[PDB]
Amino acid sequence: WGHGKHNGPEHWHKDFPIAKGERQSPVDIDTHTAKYDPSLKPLSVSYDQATSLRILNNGHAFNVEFDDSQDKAVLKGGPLDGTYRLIQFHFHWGSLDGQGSEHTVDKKKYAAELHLVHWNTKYGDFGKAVQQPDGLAVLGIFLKVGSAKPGLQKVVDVLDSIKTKGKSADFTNFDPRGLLPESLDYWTYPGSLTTPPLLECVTWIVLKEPISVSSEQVLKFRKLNFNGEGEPEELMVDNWRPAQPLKNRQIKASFK
Ligand SMILES: [Zn+2]
Repeated sequence: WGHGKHNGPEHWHKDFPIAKGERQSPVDIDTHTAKYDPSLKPLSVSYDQATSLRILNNGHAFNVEFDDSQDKAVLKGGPLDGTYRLIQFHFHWGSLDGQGSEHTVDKKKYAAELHLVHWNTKYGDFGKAVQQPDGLAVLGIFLKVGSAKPGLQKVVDVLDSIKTKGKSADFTNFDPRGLLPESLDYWTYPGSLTTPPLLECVTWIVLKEPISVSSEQVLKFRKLNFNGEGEPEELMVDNWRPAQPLKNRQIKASFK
């Protein structure tokens, strides 16, 4: 599977039947229908001990991996029960600035969408957590083109060394706090991973406030390849999945 014309999101239902499940993601967020739920606690992000380790091109995106052998970079509160550890973050972007994000707000598409993935510690490891309705907590942040994001530059500068699928590079001492927006107001709903196996084990937390990156910054995301060092060059762009039916789910907002 992939995002191409012949193995794209439209073909996934064949290998992964859950593609047509009840709590698939992403979805379009209707700001006027989402309900304000006063009982939501504020989000608690603790990334001061976060230990980044590696960045790799897995042929679908590039992941920054963190040491999740301990409670050093966690997410808590909000609609979450328990502690979730940060294991990795990656992005989804388009071939053009008018698209790229997975989630949409009132049908508006952003240039890209950042995903910070955490798993519920009560389940021992990531592998067991993705098998639970409440095993993962993904923090979604939209990116719009404008002013450059200083804290993201360390990432774009190394993209040259993991151009092709399979490549990885040491990536230590990266502070994920630099990617967060000023505010933490969010929308939340139960969903799934946006790429196969597409398991419905995620509690989505989408931040209302997007962050700004420069045209030159997102531009370097597009110079990556889906192919391995051998195959013909296939630029890595539009690796996002289209909105899925909300079905019988409700989107909660932590603000009004
Ligand atoms: Zn993602």
